[PDB]
Amino acid sequence: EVKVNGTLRVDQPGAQVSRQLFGQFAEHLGTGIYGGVWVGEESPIPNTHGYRNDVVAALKAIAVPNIRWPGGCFADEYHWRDGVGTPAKRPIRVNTHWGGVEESNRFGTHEFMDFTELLGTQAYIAGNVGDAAPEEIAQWAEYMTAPTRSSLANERRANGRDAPWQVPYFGVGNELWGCGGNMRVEYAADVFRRYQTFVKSPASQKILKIAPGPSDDDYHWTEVMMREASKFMDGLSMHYYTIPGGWPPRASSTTFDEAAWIQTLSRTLVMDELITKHSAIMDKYDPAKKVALVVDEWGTWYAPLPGTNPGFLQQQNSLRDALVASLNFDIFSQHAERVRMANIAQMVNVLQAMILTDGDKMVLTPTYHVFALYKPYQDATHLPLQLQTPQYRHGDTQVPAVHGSAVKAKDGHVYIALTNLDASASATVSVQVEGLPLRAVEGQILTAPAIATYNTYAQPQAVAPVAFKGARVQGKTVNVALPAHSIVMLKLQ
Amino acid sequence: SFAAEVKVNGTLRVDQPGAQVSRQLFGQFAEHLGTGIYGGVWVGEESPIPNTHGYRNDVVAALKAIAVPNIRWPGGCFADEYHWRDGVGTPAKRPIRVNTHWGGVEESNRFGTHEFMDFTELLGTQAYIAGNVGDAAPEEIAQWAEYMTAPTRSSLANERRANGRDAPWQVPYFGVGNELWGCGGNMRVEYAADVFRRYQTFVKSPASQKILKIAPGPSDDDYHWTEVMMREASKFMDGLSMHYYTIPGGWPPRASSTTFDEAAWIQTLSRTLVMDELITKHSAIMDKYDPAKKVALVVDEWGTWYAPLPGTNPGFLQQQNSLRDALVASLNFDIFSQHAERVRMANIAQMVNVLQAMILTDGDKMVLTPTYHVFALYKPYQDATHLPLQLQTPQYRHGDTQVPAVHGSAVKAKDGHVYIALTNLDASASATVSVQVEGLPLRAVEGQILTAPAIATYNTYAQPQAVAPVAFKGARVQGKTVNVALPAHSIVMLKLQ
Amino acid sequence: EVKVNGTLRVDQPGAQVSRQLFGQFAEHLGTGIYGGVWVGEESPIPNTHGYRNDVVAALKAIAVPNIRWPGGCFADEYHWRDGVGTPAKRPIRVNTHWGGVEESNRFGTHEFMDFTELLGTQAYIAGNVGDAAPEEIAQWAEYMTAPTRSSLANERRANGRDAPWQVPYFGVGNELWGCGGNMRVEYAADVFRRYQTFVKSPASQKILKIAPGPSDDDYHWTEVMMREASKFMDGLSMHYYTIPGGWPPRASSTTFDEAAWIQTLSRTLVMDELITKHSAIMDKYDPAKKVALVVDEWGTWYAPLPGTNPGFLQQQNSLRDALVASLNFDIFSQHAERVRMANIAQMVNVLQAMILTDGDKMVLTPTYHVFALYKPYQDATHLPLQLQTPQYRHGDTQVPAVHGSAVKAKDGHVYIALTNLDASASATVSVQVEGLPLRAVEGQILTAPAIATYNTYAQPQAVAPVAFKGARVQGKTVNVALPAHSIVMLKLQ
Repeated sequence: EVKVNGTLRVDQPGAQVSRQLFGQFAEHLGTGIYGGVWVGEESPIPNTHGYRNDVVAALKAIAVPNIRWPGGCFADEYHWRDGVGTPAKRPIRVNTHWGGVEESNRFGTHEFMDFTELLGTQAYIAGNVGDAAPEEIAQWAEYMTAPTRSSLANERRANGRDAPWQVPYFGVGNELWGCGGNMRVEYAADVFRRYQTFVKSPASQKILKIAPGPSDDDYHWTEVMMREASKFMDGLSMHYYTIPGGWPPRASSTTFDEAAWIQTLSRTLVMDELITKHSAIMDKYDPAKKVALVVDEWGTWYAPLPGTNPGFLQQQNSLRDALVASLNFDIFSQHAERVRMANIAQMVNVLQAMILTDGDKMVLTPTYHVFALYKPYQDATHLPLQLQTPQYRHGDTQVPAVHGSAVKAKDGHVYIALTNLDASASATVSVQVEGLPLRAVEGQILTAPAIATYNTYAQPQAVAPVAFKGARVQGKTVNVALPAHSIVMLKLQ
Repeated sequence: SFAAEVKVNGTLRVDQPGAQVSRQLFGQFAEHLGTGIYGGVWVGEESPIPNTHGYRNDVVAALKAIAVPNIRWPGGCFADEYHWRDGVGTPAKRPIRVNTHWGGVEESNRFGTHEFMDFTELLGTQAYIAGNVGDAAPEEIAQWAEYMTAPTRSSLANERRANGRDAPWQVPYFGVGNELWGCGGNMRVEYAADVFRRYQTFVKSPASQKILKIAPGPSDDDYHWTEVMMREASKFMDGLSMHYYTIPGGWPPRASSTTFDEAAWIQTLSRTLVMDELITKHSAIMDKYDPAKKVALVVDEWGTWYAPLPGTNPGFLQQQNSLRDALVASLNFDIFSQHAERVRMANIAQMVNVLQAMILTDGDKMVLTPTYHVFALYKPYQDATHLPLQLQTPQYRHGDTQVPAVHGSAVKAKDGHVYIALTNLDASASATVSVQVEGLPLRAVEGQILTAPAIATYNTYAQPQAVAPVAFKGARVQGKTVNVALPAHSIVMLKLQ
Repeated sequence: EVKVNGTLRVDQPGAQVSRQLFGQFAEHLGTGIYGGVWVGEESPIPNTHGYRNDVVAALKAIAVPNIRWPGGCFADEYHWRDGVGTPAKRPIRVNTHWGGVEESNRFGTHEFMDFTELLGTQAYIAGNVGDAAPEEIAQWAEYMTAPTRSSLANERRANGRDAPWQVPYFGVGNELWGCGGNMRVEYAADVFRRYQTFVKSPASQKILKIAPGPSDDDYHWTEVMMREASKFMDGLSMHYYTIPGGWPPRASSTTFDEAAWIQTLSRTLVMDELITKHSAIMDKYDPAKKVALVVDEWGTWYAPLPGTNPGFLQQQNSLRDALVASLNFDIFSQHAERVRMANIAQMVNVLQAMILTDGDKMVLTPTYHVFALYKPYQDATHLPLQLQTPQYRHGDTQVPAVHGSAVKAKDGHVYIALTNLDASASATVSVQVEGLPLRAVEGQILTAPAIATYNTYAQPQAVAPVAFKGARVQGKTVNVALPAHSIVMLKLQ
């Protein structure tokens, strides 16, 4: 009864779908670092040099491409020197944005950078422009990357790291329109131009610089930043949260009806319009697309769970959140020439997390499983997938009934992702494949019995992928019986 | 010499109570300047000048007696170059700095954060802290606020504790830059608004107290400054500062504080009255962006500025304080109280030994100025209720200058009594003032008068009460009328039963 | 065949030709400081307290009027505190612009300032605006100049200097349009206004403040800086390099034909148009001419010599460079009412140097000899000299065949400088002198047998001044037989 037709053009390959679209984001916020990543060398939670083993293994298994640290709003007040040297001598600071709680600085530059090397991931460092003078980020970059025998390099060596680390991405201010200094873009562009000057790449590696970009539909911000500074940036950040009910976040993460379901998906899909319009502005100043659009905060933002400190942003992660992730990956992959990095907010225990921990307990969220399903998209080639779908309507809201994307992976196999956004109606999908003879199709499905299903320590697999039985090939057509509220990932052979 | 007596008629509407006249209109201002801090307030624990923890006792008692509501510190121009860490920790380890604006003399930093904040607690007054925006990065004021107010066991809070203060202090007002159009960085307002927006971001209130933020506002009639600061930043400020000095003869200040004729008298009063026009016009601009009046207009520098006294360091701004200065203060209090919905803070420049001071000291000697006595007379205005007082007054004219012959204001005080202030601006003519009182049955009136035999009279160590308030016998009640025989060059404060 | 007629008006004296037009510029760059000036107390190169003796003597002999230090691009990242205190405790920094090499900071504030006193020259200090807060330059000025017992003054005393030094000129940012923070002028004007506020003169001496001005023909920069900030500056800097072939610098400093000769002189003469047009803008906002135009970078910029580190800007210095210097001195002296300071880039071993060193070897360049010839111009009086000259043409380029200038010196004598720009043709110059009875004339000539002649350690006097015998007086006329490619300086009795 819901019928979806489409075309896959394997013969019209497009741009690389960057692995950096699967970036993570670990702010010093709530238990995102302390408990979520760092437990300390003396913890009875099994750990490697203080990093909990369960989280390390889980993040390695989805091949995290980069982690942005330490913020976020925290980064615009962070002083990197507070986080180096003997732990006993590091100052206790106040985390002003996120509960006004004490920050021990036990997890600092060496602990984060060595964590990235343990995962085999890239570091995306967020520098302080709002409350520091430019010399702070200049010295931080030298400390981390200098191969010479300068005082800062020698101080890194004294602190136990002989060789430079790689710092491939460096954010030059975070949310400058808000928590980073309430700046008009005219002022922020001047500040960016100045502060970026003093972050210099040594001969031995290139540090790419990400300029502070718009929130939501702030097109004026993009216009000015690009007009004034496009020659001085390697990327421009944009931020868009999916916030059912609007700001401030009051929607339940655990308990919701179909109206809240469709509203959430409707809001998340706005990402496509935002990327389109911000990209078009970037094209006016940067037609060769040298500057990446960097979506370095996205995801859902709900009411805090009952009983939790609201400054710690703890929320559950349901099937709804899985669909949010699949729809955003689809959208990013459709804009792959310009959108070359993204970072979901946030990695562990905060906002739309991969993982929830509580002492030695750990659970993988439905969102984690979507990152796992879409692993073949990492550094794949975009393929055009054009779907002819009816709308799913509930009350005064409508969204596409089915959404999807496709790639040719580095192993040479074609993958098709499909999502059925309808809370109760299945769909029959028929995709005509051009440019590749088919014999077979294998797949996995992520769904659950109810839209509001989430994983817990006691029921860790309520939402988890299983083998999918509803895909078949006939002639040049892939036919899919796609259940309500589900995501499938199909591999053609 | 002689001038004929004048008639003034007026109406007092006790039945039309208006806005609260904030006690913060009586704010003081103690910059690190000349002997305003060193000698004027701080003598050190080992001084032979009688002192409590290094604060001279005589000044403490005098300031307590006028119920100082807040003190702004440490500037002024000094604040835009001050580094708060220079003023904390063991005194011998604090650096000696240079007071660049005010004589280029050494600043010992012996009077720093702890000494000022503990002084405010000794007086029972509020701290109005002036933060450095001009020559510091924003992290300095951010850390300063944490040091002073954090209740947690952060390193900065523990440093405050190490330096002898366990509990946080209260920091109810925080200035985010001082005179940014001038000594704070010669900024165009368009740039200052961006800088203010940025620096204010990082001054955060802990959960335990609210720190109000005062934005750097206009000098004199710089309406463009108010327009841009309000247009660009009104949502980020609790107050906007304005500055207006009374400078007879204009800048640079060359008029004598001790010796003057009637032309200089009326010129000074004419110039001081311009405050009303400035407040009116700056308020109207603020109304366009902030019609609910959430942002206070903060007059945080006002008062007279004269030539320095002969033989003094001109960078120390030492001037005498005469009957003329008393009238300047009474006229300004009248004006502020007429604008009480918007003007909710003011700070006279400056508290001890500097500009229009409350107190002058010289070693163990201390004298209370005529201006001090006006703060004392107007104490009942603190947190009082404004009452409309309309006066129909002739002009006082001398040469090509004219001012109202009589000026005044009224309140209903928290003690429940109605008070009426009247000032006769005429250097030689007495006035008969007849006030029709509505909404209050009249039984009795008493009062005090501040005057002197000559306009150019001031207080000295040798003649400490040449200008000082005494019982006033020239008010009478009849029916619904208060009749006042108001001498030339005088201020009266009347209390109705 | 080439005949030039002129008129000298000794009876119409003009403005003072400031000695500061002969300023030098010593950036921390290559071997300009380390090797070129500072060898260290432990060096076998003969030295006085670490300053090499040969360079000290040579610079004293041309009466250097001021030296600008320490940059240049280096100055916008320099932290003065790194260069004071016990040498063992000073941090090693990175010279990011000029090879990414280590900077020991052994040559710091005391070493530079005591060097200026040894030479009897003035210090022109270049302050950090780009990457520092304003408190740094404020404290630096106090450290150097405070006569009080402030902590900064006491620290100078502890470091071995009891009395203040004189700091007569202070640059408030360097190249803010580029290496100093990539600032548009509207932002730079706001930054200058703010930072200059906090550089204060003590009662005991006046510190003049130089505002960051235009590169080349950036008239918009001059317009905005003067419109917004002329009341806060004692001088406005301008920069103009003579770069044959254009940016990036690829022309040989050693080997060139007549086309490259005339192209270089044509490019250097553009200085006159730039000064004219920048001066006219300054006149609109500063009609009294209170603000000096300060040419604090000029000179030739060539390809780096073979085998050298390209970040050290090492080039040779030929007869062509001598004529560049004489033409620039002529031009500056014609604009002496407004142009009151200039600094050639750079003093030793860098760009159009006075001196080249290599270990204990030292050579004086052709450019040095032009500074020597023009010594009588120091604090002289400008005299109007009108020359009617044919053009020198080679291919599609033309320049005046002869160029010159004249002064009445403080020694009471009139001096006339003439340059023959032609690579091969001599000129006959006839100057009618008004307002001075003529008795005799003598002079010196700087030339060489070939245009591409330069000085080396093996041939240190290939280009050096000798007595000139080709001037004679007849009636009221000075007649000069002026050789091809030559500079003469004539002294009238």
